Amino acid sequence: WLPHQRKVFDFYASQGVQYFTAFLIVSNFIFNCAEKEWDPYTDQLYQGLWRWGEFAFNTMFLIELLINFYGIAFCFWRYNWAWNTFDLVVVAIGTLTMAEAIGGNFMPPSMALIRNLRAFRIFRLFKRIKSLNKIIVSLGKAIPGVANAFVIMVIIMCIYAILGVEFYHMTGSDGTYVTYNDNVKRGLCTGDEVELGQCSLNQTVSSETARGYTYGEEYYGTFFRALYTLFQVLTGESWSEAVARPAVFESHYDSFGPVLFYVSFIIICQIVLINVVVAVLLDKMVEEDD
Amino acid sequence: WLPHQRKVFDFYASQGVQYFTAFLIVSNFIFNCAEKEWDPYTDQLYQGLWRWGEFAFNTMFLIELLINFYGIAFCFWRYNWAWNTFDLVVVAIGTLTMAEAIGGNFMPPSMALIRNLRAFRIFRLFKRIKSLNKIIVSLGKAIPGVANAFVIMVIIMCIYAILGVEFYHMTGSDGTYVTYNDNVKRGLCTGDEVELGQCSLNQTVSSETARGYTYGEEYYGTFFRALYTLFQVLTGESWSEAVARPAVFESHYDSFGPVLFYVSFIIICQIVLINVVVAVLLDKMVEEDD
Amino acid sequence: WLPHQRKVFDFYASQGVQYFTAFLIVSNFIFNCAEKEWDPYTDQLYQGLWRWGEFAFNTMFLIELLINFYGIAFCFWRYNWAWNTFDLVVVAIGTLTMAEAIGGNFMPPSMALIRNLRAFRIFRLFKRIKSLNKIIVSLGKAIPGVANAFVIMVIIMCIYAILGVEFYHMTGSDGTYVTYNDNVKRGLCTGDEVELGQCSLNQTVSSETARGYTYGEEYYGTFFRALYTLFQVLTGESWSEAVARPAVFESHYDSFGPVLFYVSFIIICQIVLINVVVAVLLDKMVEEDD
Amino acid sequence: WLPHQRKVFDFYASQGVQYFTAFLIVSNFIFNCAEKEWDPYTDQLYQGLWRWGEFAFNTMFLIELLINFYGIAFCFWRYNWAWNTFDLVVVAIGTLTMAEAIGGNFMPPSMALIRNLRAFRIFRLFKRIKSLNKIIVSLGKAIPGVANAFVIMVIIMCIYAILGVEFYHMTGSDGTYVTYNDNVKRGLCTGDEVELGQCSLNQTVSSETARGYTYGEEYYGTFFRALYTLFQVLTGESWSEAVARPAVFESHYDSFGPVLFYVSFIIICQIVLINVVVAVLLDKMVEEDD
Amino acid sequence: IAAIHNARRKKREAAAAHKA
Repeated sequence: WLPHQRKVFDFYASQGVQYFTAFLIVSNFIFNCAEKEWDPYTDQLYQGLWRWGEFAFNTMFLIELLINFYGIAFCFWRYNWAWNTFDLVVVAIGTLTMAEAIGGNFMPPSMALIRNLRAFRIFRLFKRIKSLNKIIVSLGKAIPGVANAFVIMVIIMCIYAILGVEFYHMTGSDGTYVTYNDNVKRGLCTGDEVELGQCSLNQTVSSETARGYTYGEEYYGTFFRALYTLFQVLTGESWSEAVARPAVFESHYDSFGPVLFYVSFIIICQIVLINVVVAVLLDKMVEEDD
Repeated sequence: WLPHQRKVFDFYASQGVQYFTAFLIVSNFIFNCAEKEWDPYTDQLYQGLWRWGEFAFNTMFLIELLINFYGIAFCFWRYNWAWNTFDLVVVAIGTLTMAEAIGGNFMPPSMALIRNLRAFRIFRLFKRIKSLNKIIVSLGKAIPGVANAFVIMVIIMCIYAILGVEFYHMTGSDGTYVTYNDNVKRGLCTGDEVELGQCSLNQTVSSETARGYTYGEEYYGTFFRALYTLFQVLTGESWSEAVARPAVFESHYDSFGPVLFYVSFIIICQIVLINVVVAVLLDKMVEEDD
Repeated sequence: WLPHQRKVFDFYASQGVQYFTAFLIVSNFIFNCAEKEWDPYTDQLYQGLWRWGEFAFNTMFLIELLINFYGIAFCFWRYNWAWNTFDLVVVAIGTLTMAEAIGGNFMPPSMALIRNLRAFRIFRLFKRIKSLNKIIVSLGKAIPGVANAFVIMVIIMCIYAILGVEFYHMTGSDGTYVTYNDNVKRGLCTGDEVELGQCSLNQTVSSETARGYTYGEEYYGTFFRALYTLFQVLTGESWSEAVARPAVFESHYDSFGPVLFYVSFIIICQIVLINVVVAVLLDKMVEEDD
Repeated sequence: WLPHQRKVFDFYASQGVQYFTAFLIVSNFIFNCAEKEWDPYTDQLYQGLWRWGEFAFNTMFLIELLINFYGIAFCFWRYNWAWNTFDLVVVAIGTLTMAEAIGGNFMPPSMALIRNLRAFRIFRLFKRIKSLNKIIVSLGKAIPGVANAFVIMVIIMCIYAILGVEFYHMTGSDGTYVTYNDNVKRGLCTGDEVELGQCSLNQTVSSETARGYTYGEEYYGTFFRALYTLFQVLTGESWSEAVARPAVFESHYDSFGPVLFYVSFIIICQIVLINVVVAVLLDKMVEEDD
Repeated sequence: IAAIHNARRKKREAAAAHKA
């Protein structure tokens, strides 16, 4: 143990110091938000402003981290290992960023996602305030209860994805698909002219999507495209006017296929499984509350 | 009873053997997923790869099934009848697939959906792991509680489908429908020119849908089309910009008809009935939990 | 009291007779569904089929109703008044329909909605089966608990409708509205050419909707149009890509107006009020369950 | 204390007077709704009708407010301070409106939003009826429980907004983006012609939105645009066909980026956080119920 | 619904614990 270690150790655990560090983290988060709001462009207008702001923030976080570790003899195995190592990693990215700002590009351009970790510094605030810590800890201790129903969901999702790839990966492949009208029975056009050639019971409809793909190739082209499309349907986004209805009305008289496909998928997965997963998640959280 | 039946019977019930079978089922599921991901095309690139992979998987499932039945004297009436018959059906489709791969096409091309059962082999895993078994068993024992509210929902859905077919099956039949502006009273154009012929209070807008049908013919053309459209509205997908609003603004001054139709339908069915059904489902499941 | 009244009274209350009447109601419902499915057209193909099917169904309902009332001395004030009067009204519509089918059109063509009541005959089944009766009775006894939160919802909805009519009823009135690009700062085009005239920071984008109206005139043209649009947003249908975003990006730098409008509306009404109303509804129903 | 103060004080607290005031507030709300329904236009048809209706309503509210304050000696600090000051502010805007209607425009045209407060007069009714008061008071006393989970939500939302601005603010910047087909492997076109130049495994599809902006510039152009787009995704509106899928299929083989982005965002924020916030809100309200 | 349904559950076991 260092001679002046205990004093600084209890100094860092002071409520005022903790609130000052929390204010520093929130100020850094607001600095990042302001950078992305008023100057996110490739040709940045106030460039050194954010550069040196990040420099100062990482320097202050370094000094406060060194204060934190000097009270624990640089050990960080015995006391709050997870938060200390998370702090370590973010300060390390900070030192890496400052070193790059000082002495050129010492890193390949293939690790920008690691530099991106500065946005996750606000997670340090969750240790500063007890209520947010309680909520995130409850979420973490409730996820394992979710796990089983979640894996049931993903199993059923992959089943439906296999079925969808096998059925509709070939749909609208020419780029246009044919739907069949019922004009003569509805009386819009006489039966004589349909045979005679003035009108037809079969219009041709383009299957190309907003992304340029055909319907099958995009929605159910491969297994992972199918799984993503089924996730879209699970959330409930545009499952009919884009995903379901073209396939439903592709089947001239076999329409029961697509309707049963999407109806059973929606009912089982969305209604039953989503509500079950949310129920077990919330149940575990409130059981942890008391 | 066979002489060496008890030994193999307790051998199959070994935890290690059960986990090996579970790994086999999961590996087969991953094999199917990989087949549908990296090579789902009609002109398959690695054709024999999936063919012989399925061959080996069905062979191994056959050997393990024979091990299972030899411990029960090939009886499968007294011990776990449902799981045994499900296993039997899947192996049977597997042996059928191997026989077709070996000695030509012994089946008509009208039973591909029966070959499709290989995707449902992962349901065998649910017997291997106790938690997934608990969840699926609870779902099965909670469905009968759902049944009554579900049939109330479908009764009301069919009522609204009859009403919708009777009302809107004729809507936008020419392919274009007329909505009436209110420009003069809003001051956009003077009242003199509207009578004089420079501007008009009635623009004509197409009713044709993305599927090529008119609005009435597709959404409420027949009773089953109407029921599907009402299911779409029940899930909440695009009920306004595609289903409701053209019918709402078709009525010049009788707009109360469509608005009350869709508003009452949404409120009653979606809100009340969906939440009631989910509540009773989840209530039955958690009552089965403890 | 009639001499042979008690015998027929206890005869109608027989479980077998009740189930036969329930089968009759379900068969009539299926007949209506089949009529709307296989022949809903204006030029009906099998016309007398449905005409005489309805004839026979109304005749049988008349005979069974007369059996019901003869056991209560045609009184129907003292015993099950509500169900008896509902039965009366549906059988009356049935006799009216049969009288029209027999002796011409004795009614003006302005009362087809009264003839439409045949679709609601299935509600008679709810008295036949006890579980459906329990569910509908619980819904009826839980609606008054909903009433207060529902009126709070509609009050807030009308407030937001007044605000929306006052703000956006004039939006996109020319039919096209101008959104402002930020190309120069983003570096897409140099600042010299924008002043010089090669490129512009503003583009005019059409405000006309799928119904032919402008954005303001349709969504918030009048108070009732605004209330309907806010109901659409409350359900969550296309509130952004159609309702919100054009108004949000109409404001060049005053974008906080529309964003705060729709964000506060969605949060308060949809999340808070919808979940509160559903919670109180379900709470009342389950409190009635036990 | 005034000589005749107690009599009028207990007179205003009479149930009949309270119900008359409630009827007055509801009538004013209906008057505003009727004004916005039958005559919201800039060129109002019945102009003096609403002008003098508001005049009379503000006059009556003034007389009743003076009755209220005369019983409390014009003090309004000791007895029901919040409701009294809210009443004060609305009458003040009412007297301001009457003064403007009488003696010209004494206000700059920059304070119409303050005149807009007449729509919020219906909030006075909530004090008249006890049940609505109970519900709004419970909402107010449950909001602080929401606060912590709400700030966690907004923190995560801003994190994802920073990430989205950094990633996709440059997406579809030319106005068109390139998605890559897989036609040769699907058998749609031979591999010879793709190299030879008859067909291409790429297509260029426009990135411009309905608002005239490109995809990146509108959805994630700035931090606040990104936060609004993430709120749209949180509500679940068109997150795939407009927000996610163009970015997902922009990545040729790096598609895991956008899919993981939006999938993790939806799961965590929407499912977990929305359900947690609603659960804690409703829990606090029902804990306040009993 | 699970948000709604669980909230009503919180009252069932709270009532259940009260009697027990």
